[PDB]
Amino acid sequence: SHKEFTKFCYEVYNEIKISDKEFKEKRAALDTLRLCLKRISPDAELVAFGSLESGLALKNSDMDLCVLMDSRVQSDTIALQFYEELIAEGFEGKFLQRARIPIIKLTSDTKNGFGASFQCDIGFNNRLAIHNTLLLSSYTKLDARLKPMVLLVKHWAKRKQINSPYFGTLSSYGYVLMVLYYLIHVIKPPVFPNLLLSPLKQEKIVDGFDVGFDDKLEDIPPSQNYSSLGSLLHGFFRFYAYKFEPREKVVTFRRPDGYLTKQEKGWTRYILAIEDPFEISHNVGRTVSSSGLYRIRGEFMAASRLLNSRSYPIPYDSLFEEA
Ligand SMILES: Nc1nc2c(ncn2[C@@H]2O[C@H](COP(=O)(O)OP(=O)(O)OP(=O)(O)O)[C@@H](O)[C@H]2O)c(=O)[nH]1
Ligand SMILES: [Mg+2]
Repeated sequence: SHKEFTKFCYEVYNEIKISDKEFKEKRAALDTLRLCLKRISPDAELVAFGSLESGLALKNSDMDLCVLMDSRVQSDTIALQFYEELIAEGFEGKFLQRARIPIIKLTSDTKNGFGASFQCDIGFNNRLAIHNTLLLSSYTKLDARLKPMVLLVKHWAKRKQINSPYFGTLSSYGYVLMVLYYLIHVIKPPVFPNLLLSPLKQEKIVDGFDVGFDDKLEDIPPSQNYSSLGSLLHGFFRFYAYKFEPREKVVTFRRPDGYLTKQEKGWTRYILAIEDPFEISHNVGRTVSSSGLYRIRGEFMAASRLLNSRSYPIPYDSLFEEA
């Protein structure tokens, strides 16, 4: 069945998704930050990537921006100028540089009225993140069930304290890939095809990596999987609870059958292995510790048990209760 659970899922979905109102304030915030960039560099562009761009944002969403420019112009100099304009415009934040990568972290806004806790990260020529976001955007457009599924999983993972990359668990991006991987390579019939392995896929190389995938989305047949949202979620919790073998396997988008061992990859951290679809050298689950993985797995199991439970009524609410 899953009829009541599905109904419940859409109810929570409508409560947790970014309201149209907040979306518009974030968009106005973007226009403001672009005006400040025009004052410093007329030829640079400021693009949004990540969850706001792909439509996978919860309420109180952070903003992820990227500055594009001529590669022959050094990003640290324009970054510092952009930072000084932002301070002068009444934004508060930090300017930092890990290795050769400059980053601005905006933490507040004191004048333009976008919040006392306005959070916004700004990178420089982070072209790979843009492409990651193009991929997720295209899937989101491809099946309407992806968006609610992702948000519910994100919301679940926050409530269970298993969404902390700094404390031994997994990033939200990591959970998006686990979902997508399930929808492409596990569920039968598949919900989505692998756009990177499409025969129609055209190679496009950016910063050393191949970011090509099939984006002629209107030519793709709709899914032959008719599962309800509730059923997809249960399938997803079931798979990572009982079927997926984190000790030996890699979540991957580069194999026709989704099979990849850690040994082929040389991934002896790699407690949990998720191969970024484009940046294949990057293990998205590298933040996941031993105890972190134990808790992630246990929560997957507990979510399965709950949806499989025989005691009626099933306390669906306890899926989003704090651990
Ligand atoms: N977190 C994360 N993001 C990456 C990574 N590599 C590229 N990115 C890009 O950076 C974006 C950061 O998005 P997140 O902050 O993880 O997603 P989010 O919805 O804002 O996270 P929450 O607000 O906690 O729900 C992703 O959407 C990717 O496009 C990575 O290794 N980890
Ligand atoms: Mg983010």
